[PDB]
Amino acid sequence: MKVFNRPILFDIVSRGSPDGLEGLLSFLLTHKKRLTDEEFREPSTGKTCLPKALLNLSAGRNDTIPILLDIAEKTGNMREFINSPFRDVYYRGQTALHIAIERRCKHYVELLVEKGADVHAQARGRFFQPKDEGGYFYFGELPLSLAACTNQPHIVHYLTENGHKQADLRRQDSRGNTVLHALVAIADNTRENTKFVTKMYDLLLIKCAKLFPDTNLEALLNNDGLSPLMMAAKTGKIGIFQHIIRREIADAAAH
Ligand SMILES: O=P(O)(O)O[C@@H]1[C@H](O)[C@H](O)[C@@H](OP(=O)(O)O)[C@H](OP(=O)(O)O)[C@H]1O
Repeated sequence: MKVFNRPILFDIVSRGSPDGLEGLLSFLLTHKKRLTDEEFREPSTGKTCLPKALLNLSAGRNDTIPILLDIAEKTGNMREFINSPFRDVYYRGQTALHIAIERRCKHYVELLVEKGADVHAQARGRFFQPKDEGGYFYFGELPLSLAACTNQPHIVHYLTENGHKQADLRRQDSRGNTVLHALVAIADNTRENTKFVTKMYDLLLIKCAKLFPDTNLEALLNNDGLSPLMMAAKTGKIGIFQHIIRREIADAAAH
């Protein structure tokens, strides 16, 4: 019947036309193909049509997204489809969830986590000099650390509190950095930055203590052997450094 290939699929998805996907499920089942197959991924990056959809929004929406996820499910492919990684010059291991978070799409984030997105997928930075030139924007690799570092408390709440699959607040990336180290990494000592970073830091610190009363999140060490406080001191992050100190002092005064 209707025939689908990569340029056709990507045309439909980049325009955001749900009607264009009529016939695709039947096509995939009849020809024994999957949306993760090489023929339906961008050769240069590894993107399936899912990242393509998320990068092509109209008023924040692309109605092919729910349809593609359903098609992936019905072809026994849902997990692989959702979590299929891609790369560019800056990161490898990027997933659809990273895109949905970076584009601030709360609804798509929920949809993807509900249908089995890897809440701990790591977008690892790429470098081209012999010592990491830091050409990429570092946010701690993980979806939770991305949400935190981009000032999205609702997504932070969702990712840690949802009933399907929760991001672990204690998680560490490839540098050994927890979300707290990541917040320190992105701190730049400007007023609005210092304001959201300290608020996010405390929200996560308190939430960790509540869930794991035995556990002090700001005690966990990165691979340099540094706590967030000490990383902050070493890297000149004055505003967050000072806030952690006053908070530590206030916390002892409480008891
Ligand atoms: O400074 P705060 O207190 O952290 O407030 C956040 C700020 O307004 C963000 O710009 C916003 O993201 P949007 O631009 O997408 O609205 C976020 O919404 P969120 O919590 O729903 O992620 C707010 O929480």
